[PDB]
Amino acid sequence: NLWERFCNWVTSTDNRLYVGWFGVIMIPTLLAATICFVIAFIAAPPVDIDGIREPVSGSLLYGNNIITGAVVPSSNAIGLHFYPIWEAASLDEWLYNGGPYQLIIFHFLLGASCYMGRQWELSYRLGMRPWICVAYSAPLASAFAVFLIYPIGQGSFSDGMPLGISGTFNFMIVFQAEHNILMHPFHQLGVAGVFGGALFCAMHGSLVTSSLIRETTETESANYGYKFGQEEETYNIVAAHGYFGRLIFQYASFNNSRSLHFFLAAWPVVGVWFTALGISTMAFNLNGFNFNHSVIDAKGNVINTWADIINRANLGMEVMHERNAHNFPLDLA
Amino acid sequence: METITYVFIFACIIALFFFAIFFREPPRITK
Amino acid sequence: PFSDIITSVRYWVIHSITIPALFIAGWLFVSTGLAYDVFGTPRPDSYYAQEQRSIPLVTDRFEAKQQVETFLEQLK
Amino acid sequence: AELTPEVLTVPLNSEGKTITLTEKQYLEGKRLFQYACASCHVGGITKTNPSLDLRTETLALATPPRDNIEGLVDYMKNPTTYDGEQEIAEVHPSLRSADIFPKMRNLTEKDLVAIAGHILVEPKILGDKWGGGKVYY
Amino acid sequence: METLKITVYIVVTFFVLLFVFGFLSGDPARNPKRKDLE
Amino acid sequence: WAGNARLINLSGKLLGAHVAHAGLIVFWAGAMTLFELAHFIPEKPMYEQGLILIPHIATLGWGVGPGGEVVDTFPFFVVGVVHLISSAVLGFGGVYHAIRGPETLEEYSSFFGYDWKDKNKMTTILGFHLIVLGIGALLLVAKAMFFGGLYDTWAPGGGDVRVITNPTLDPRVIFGYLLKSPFGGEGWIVSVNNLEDVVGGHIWIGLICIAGGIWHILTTPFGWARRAFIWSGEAYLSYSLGALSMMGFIATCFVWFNNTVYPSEFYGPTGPEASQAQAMTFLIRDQKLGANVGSAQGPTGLGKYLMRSPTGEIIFGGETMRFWDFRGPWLEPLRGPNGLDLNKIKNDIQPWQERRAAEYMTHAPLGSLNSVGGVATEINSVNFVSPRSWLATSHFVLAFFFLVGHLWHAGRARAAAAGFE
Amino acid sequence: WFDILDDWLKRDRFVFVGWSGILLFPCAYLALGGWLTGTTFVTSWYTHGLASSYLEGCNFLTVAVSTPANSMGHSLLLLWGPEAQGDFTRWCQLGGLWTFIALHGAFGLIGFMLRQFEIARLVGVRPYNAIAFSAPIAVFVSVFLIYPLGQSSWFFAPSFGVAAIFRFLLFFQGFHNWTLNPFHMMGVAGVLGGALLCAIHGATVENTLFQDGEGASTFRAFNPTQAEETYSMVTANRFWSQIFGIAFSNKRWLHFFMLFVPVTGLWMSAIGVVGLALNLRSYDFISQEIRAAEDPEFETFYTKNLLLNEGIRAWMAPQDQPHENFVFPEEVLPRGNAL
Amino acid sequence: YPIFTVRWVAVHTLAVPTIFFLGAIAAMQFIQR
Ligand code: CLA
Ligand code: CLA
Ligand code: CLA
Ligand code: CLA
Ligand code: CLA
Ligand code: CLA
Ligand SMILES: C=Cc1c(C)c2cc3nc(c4c5[nH]c(cc6nc(cc1[nH]2)C(C)=C6CC)c(C)c5C(=O)[C@@H]4C(=O)OC)[C@@H](CCC(=O)OC/C=C(\C)CCC[C@H](C)CCC[C@H](C)CCCC(C)C)[C@@H]3C
Ligand SMILES: CC1=C(/C=C/C(C)=C/C=C/C(C)=C/C=C/C=C(C)/C=C/C=C(C)/C=C/C2=C(C)CCCC2(C)C)C(C)(C)CCC1
Ligand SMILES: CC1=C(/C=C/C(C)=C/C=C/C(C)=C/C=C/C=C(C)/C=C/C=C(C)/C=C/C2=C(C)CCCC2(C)C)C(C)(C)CCC1
Ligand code: OEC
Ligand SMILES: [Fe+3]
Repeated sequence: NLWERFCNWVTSTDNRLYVGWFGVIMIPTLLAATICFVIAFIAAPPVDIDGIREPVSGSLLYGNNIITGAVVPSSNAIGLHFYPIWEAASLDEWLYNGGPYQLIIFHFLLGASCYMGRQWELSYRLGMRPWICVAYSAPLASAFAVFLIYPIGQGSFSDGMPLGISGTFNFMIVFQAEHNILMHPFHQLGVAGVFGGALFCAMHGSLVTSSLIRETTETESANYGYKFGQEEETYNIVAAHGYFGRLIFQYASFNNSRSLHFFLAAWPVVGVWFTALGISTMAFNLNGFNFNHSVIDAKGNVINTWADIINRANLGMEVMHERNAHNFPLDLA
Repeated sequence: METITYVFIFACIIALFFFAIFFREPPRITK
Repeated sequence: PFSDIITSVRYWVIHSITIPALFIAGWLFVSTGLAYDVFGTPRPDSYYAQEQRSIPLVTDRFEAKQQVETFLEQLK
Repeated sequence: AELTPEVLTVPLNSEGKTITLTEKQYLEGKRLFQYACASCHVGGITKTNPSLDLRTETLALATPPRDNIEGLVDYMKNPTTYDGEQEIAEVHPSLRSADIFPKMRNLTEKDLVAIAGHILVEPKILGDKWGGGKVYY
Repeated sequence: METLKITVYIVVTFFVLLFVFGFLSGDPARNPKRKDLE
Repeated sequence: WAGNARLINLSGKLLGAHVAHAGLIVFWAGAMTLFELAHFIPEKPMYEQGLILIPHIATLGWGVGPGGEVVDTFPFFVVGVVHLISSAVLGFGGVYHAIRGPETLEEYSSFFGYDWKDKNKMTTILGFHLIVLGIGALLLVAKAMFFGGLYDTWAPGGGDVRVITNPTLDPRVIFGYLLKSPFGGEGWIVSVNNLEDVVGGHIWIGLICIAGGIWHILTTPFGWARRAFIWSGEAYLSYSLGALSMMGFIATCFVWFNNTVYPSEFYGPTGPEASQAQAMTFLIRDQKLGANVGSAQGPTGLGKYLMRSPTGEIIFGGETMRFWDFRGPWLEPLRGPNGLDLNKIKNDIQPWQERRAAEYMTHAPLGSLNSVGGVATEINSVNFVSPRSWLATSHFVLAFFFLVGHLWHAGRARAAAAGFE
Repeated sequence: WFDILDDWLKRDRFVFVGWSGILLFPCAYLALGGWLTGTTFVTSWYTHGLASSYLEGCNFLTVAVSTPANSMGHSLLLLWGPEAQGDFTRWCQLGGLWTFIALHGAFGLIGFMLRQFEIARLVGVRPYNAIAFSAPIAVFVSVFLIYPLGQSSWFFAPSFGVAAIFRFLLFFQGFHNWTLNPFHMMGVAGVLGGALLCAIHGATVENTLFQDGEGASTFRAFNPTQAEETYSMVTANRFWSQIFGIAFSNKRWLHFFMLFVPVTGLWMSAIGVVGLALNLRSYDFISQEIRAAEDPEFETFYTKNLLLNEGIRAWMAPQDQPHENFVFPEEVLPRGNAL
Repeated sequence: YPIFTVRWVAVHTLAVPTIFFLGAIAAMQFIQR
């Protein structure tokens, strides 16, 4: 009998949120991550990323400012293994081998995953379509790609992606010096998806703003809104479709509102869809292009193509990434 | 102290959350 | 364009003979070698003067022209 | 600035006689190098033993001498430690070790010669680079 | 710490049975806003 | 142009389509097998060219000697042809059933082939296809025990095709693999070391498939099952859809970390193989320069070559410390209690071991779209890309999109039940 | 004779050629041809040392139009420029193209915002779009003019190509640690925020569309009288409110805010660059550096990065900057052990 | 209907050069050394 009274609670509106079966995991999970994570950033002790005995400490108390960094990746020794708290000894240990990293990550992904489920489930209790579930799927998938797949493809969570601002940058740099991304279509479409969204989110909102109902209670001293009850909605779509059409050409402009908003959710999502793949594909070593040589068979004199000066920089960095943690000549992972 | 200041400005950004999400002005159809 | 000349035969007729006439006209632009001399884009024969391990650079703002020539006389 | 005869006028034996290769050959040299070498000898640098290269100068100091073709040919058939005291056939490609380096099974005298030629003409073209990878390092 | 490991698993599975048994649930099942088929 | 969605209910046309795309899958099987034995050159590392099925065919130890490319050429031509013709045998079928006429009104037919929303008939159709897998699975078993063996990469010498005897049929062992941590080296399905486990692990499936195929045949789903699941046609795709995704992942990761199943000899060396291979390659090199491996002290104080693993054994040091879980036929003989024996190392190390290290270490799975071999910085004079990176890469991709599919079609089954249709 | 032209010219045809139509098309055409021409036919190794076009065989990516030589400073070397002396072929050899493209192309951008103003006073719409467009124009001048001006010459300006741009990126990372600049950070904020909006807005709509609006149940219809439009704000609101926690529901704000994020961002980013033009950067944290030198057992990601940079700089500057003629002996180069 | 600035010029101004290049480029792909 009780069991029935509980479910009804979870299922409908609670005057704050909606916490369905999906948030039954999402809420306790994302909490453990938050708390742990906030504290790790304010006091975590140094952590030696690559097994080496050279601890890096990117926490507030240990001499950092916000940009300087945060929660550092597990050791390269525990690298790919499961490192819970119970599994170790003293926390002085745990804290050194990157525990916080794993703990925070895994809870976050799981609850991150469920935050997505929750999005759909709310749709089922409100009779609306299931799309928002899909558009979130892009970044989520990406987080996983960066936080999981790679360390899974590489052989150790260490060098997953630090939880600091600064290290984000590091991960990036090291990354293209090791796999050369810039020249990979999936990260190229990525810049397309993003620079896309920028150009469109500006375009739409720009036009939507220019073709407004010029005459609705808007004077030069006041500006007050609309509300669903408002039939004609805010703008004269004929003015916008007319505007844009006259700036380039008829086809160029969009006739109806579906093709407009569908585009807005299509471009970005399918751009990151790919990028998130990009990484996941270079997680197992299928690195970007690399046109290192173009010649003059005349003598075979090598001619440097713009791309070689790209390899000249990619080079300097390879050489010094993870200084003194290499004992053999060629990195293989 | 370089610290408390990054913390201080932190607690506010969370205090602002609570207050924004739980004490916001109503979105009503009374219109 | 709803397909306007896109359907008629005149459009194909006047281009079937026009477009493949530029397609070729261009091709011969490269086979003949005008590109190189009109644009001055050295050919594999002329990058390095056999055993001239240096890269032609440009130094003087006013002698660009006489400089460049100094480089073409060399290769010859 | 084209590929010239002199360029291909490479030393053939220790004393002083030389042979001038051709266009056809040169190219087969690469194709072969890439076939059973590059993998381990990319751009003329040992991956397995970085302190030993394939530059011309370092080959002359070998035992027996290797700045010429006959020497390389000998090496490809049967291997010789930089000093010439060990038989490294159970370790390095050798027509005598076909049974273990299948890529070698097909090879022929003509191909060794060409491969050898590729290794001696390259440096005249690439220079420092082919050595320790300058452009490459 | 072995005491900790145990405590966790209880907690975790606890909220699992609430996910699982929350769906198979004969009571709430798959009840929507537009149509209830029971 | 949801054309394929107009077909939803006219099962008479789906058969025409399902059996049309079912014809492509087999077509590819021939077009690729023949394309491969085409470009294929004998005695050159299968994987240094760019093959994928043949390696599968030699996996089943269909045509090979101790880790020797192929002694018998033919075995592949059979496969190339068969599947290429099965593509017509079905192309005919798919086309016909697609164009000559719909279904469901044939009385004797509806008795043999029913429709949707009918739990008892869907169930029955399901079990059917289950009786088929129960078989194909068991056939694999046949091909290892009473037929031309299977390729065991393990003990001894070269591990050519070998026939198995009394597969690990213990009830415990088989599901133990299911109950083990999917972390650090131990992935439930991937942990499979002994080839005999694999055989026995197939016997149980078939018995389980069949025992199930028949089960639903005779039984219609219970209440709990009825009130959890929906029954729209689109919804059964959502079930099946997401199932395949998981697996895409499954196999992908399964691909990168080899179990005897994927003998690294055809497929190439494992991401870790290369690294661990590079450590071993250099112990020897310096060992030959008289370097003492036990007292080595790398700039870190961890010894260049040897260090420990958290549980205290010996492992090659260097970043390759994260792959001490790695196990293969070459590195094992030096393995013993407490980790690697410092005494077998410098005393009992055969030459053929340096070879494998060097080869693998040399063909690192690392590659780019230009098929450039090695580090992102190398020169374009070396072509290679470990099959594994190809399988892992492409297949990951599909397992992802496909999941996007589990979301799209399953969320649309919520719109049929009452939402938007 | 005037007004007539006004009309003939401003006549509503397929492709609107307004008063601005005169700047826009001659410039935006030549700026395109200029690229495509050199891209396919010119070499820039007399001026840069690398391969510029297809004529030498670069892939699309590799091919580009390279910047003039550093020896020339900011002399706009136009065809009749005292330096080219009217000889076209050389005017190209020297890179006189870059200047071409940037100048004509600068005006095409001028024309395009002008054409955006015209159309708004003919149709009677708001000028807003024309204003949103300033961001890119800022970014452009910021980048291709201001920056090269502040520095040694035209050479250092981005190069007109694909890879030639990636190289730009990296260049910045090494000598400027542009990633640490806060301005690029905000810029990085709006661009990613533009795409975040573009998804939620577009998905929310599409998914909150009115039920049964189409019996067939696909969604390819509308009309003018369809005043109410195809979806609910009331449901979205509650959707968000209960999932994310917040949701200002007032369509007019939603769209404007969508102007603020992207555009507000690029202006910063452009500011950030006017700064680097003067080698004025955010490349250092005195506080850290100090304790970084008095103590060797202390390291943060801040530091690890500064190391990569020097690697970028040492290895990449002698081939990348031919004019100073850097000679760097193997030993000298910074280098981690074993690599 | 007639020939006009808009329709007419626009198209050939962009569209004609293209095939000249595509023609030139097509020629490139076969060149040696
Ligand atoms: C100022 C000129 C300029 C130009 C023209 C480009 C152009 C480009 N850049 Mg570069 N860039 C520039 C400056 C420039 N950049 C600067 C200053 C920097 C900083 C140093 C960069 C940094 C940069 C990076 C880091 C990257 C690029 C990339 C790209 C490519 C991106 C493709 C894309 O999706 O874009 C976004 C735009 C869109 C998605 C839409 C453009 C509009 C199209 C053409 C409309 C098509 C519509 C059709 C005609 C009509 C249909 C009608 C409809 C009704 C049906 C593109 C070729 C990326 C790449 O992939 O490189 C190869 C990449 O990764 N750029
Ligand atoms: C199990 C297999 C499967 C099946 C049988 C279906 C079946 C169906 N889907 Mg679903 N889908 C699937 C998986 C599947 N899907 C997956 C994994 C995803 C996630 C990506 C989707 C996403 C999806 C969406 C988003 C939609 C559908 C829709 C539909 C219906 C579409 C009818 C149609 O218009 O097709 C037309 C199909 C196409 C034009 C195909 C485009 C394919 C890409 C562009 C090709 C890429 C190839 C590339 C060129 C190759 C390069 C070469 C390579 C060597 C490198 C149909 C019921 C539609 C619907 O409304 O459902 C009711 C719809 O909108 N599906
Ligand atoms: C995966 C592959 C695939 C498959 C199997 C189908 C299958 C089908 N589609 Mg779909 N479709 C697809 C992809 C696919 N589609 C994609 C990607 C799109 C988006 C572009 C569409 C868009 C679409 C639309 C818009 C429509 C369909 C329709 C149909 C049905 C047509 C039946 C018919 O008789 O047509 C007529 C048949 C022909 C013209 C004959 C084709 C003959 C083939 C090529 C012969 C091959 C040779 C043969 C094997 C030789 C055998 C010889 C023997 C000796 C061995 C059919 C079930 C239609 C429908 O309404 O269905 C309900 C429809 O209107 N589809
Ligand atoms: C996915 C697997 C698959 C499946 C499940 C099926 C399933 C089926 N197939 Mg298909 N098939 C497949 C693959 C598959 N096929 C492939 C790959 C091929 C190509 C090799 C074919 C080729 C194929 C053919 C050629 C035929 C079928 C038929 C059938 C149906 C047979 C049932 C039966 O009892 O027939 C037993 C047969 C009968 C009861 C025949 C009765 C004869 C009719 C009524 C005569 C009408 C003539 C009359 C005198 C006219 C008077 C007119 C007046 C104006 C003079 C069944 C639905 C048959 C069918 O659909 O026909 C009923 C059929 O003929 N299949
Ligand atoms: C082809 C695949 C297949 C499919 C789609 C189904 C589908 C179904 N089965 Mg059937 N089943 C199968 C195979 C299959 N079965 C086999 C092979 C057997 C023999 C053991 C059975 C035995 C069986 C029984 C005894 C019963 C069902 C029941 C059901 C229904 C259950 C409702 C439900 O899912 O509740 C929710 C589901 C769960 C809580 C289970 C989640 C399980 C995960 C996803 C899979 C774990 C798989 C395993 C670890 C992998 C093997 C690894 C290998 C290395 C050994 C459903 C229609 C019930 C029924 O229809 O009642 C009359 C029922 O009582 N099935
Ligand atoms: C071929 C066999 C194989 C397969 C199929 C997998 C599969 C998987 N691996 Mg494993 N792996 C393998 C071999 C394999 N691995 C090997 C050999 C190694 C040795 C190095 C590893 C090392 C490894 C690591 C280091 C990691 C993985 C992870 C993962 C998961 C990633 C997807 C995800 O985010 O799920 C999210 C979860 C689901 C979709 C749940 C499916 C189960 C049912 C249907 C739902 C239960 C619902 C409830 C809410 C959750 C309870 C979960 C419980 C743990 C608390 C996936 C299940 C990652 C992970 O997240 O660990 C588990 C990870 O970090 N693997
Ligand atoms: C990848 C980067 C990016 C590109 C390529 C891009 C492109 C474009 N944006 C336009 C518009 C806009 N973009 C807008 C906001 C944004 N646009 C953004 C980012 C981009 N926008 C961002 C981030 C925003 C947010 C602020 C707005 C608000 C608008 C418009 O109103 C307008 C439009 O109508 O929308 C579609 C179009 C203007 C055409 C024109 O004025 O020609 C005139 C000038 C020309 C042709 C050349 C000038 C010369 C320049 C220097 C040369 C460029 C030549 C290249 C180097 C050669 C080709 C190179 C290849 C690699 C592609 C054009 C398609
Ligand atoms: C798109 C589409 C579709 C589909 C289609 C399909 C699905 C198809 C299929 C097809 C198929 C499935 C096919 C197959 C084919 C095959 C063939 C055509 C074969 C051939 C062969 C031969 C010729 C042989 C070979 C050989 C041998 C065996 C031996 C040696 C030599 C040789 C090489 C000669 C449909 C209708 C639905 C609708 C519309 C659209
Ligand atoms: C310099 C000059 C001039 C002239 C010139 C011009 C103006 C030009 C132009 C030119 C041009 C204008 C050119 C062009 C070319 C082009 C090309 C060659 C193209 C191609 C393309 C393609 C191949 C495409 C494709 C695709 C696909 C397939 C898919 C995806 C998408 C796309 C679309 C990308 C004058 C006398 C005035 C004076 C000054 C100087
Ligand atoms: Mn974090 O990292 Ca994949 O590259 Mn080589 O191995 Mn370790 O060095 Mn860097
Ligand atoms: Fe909108």
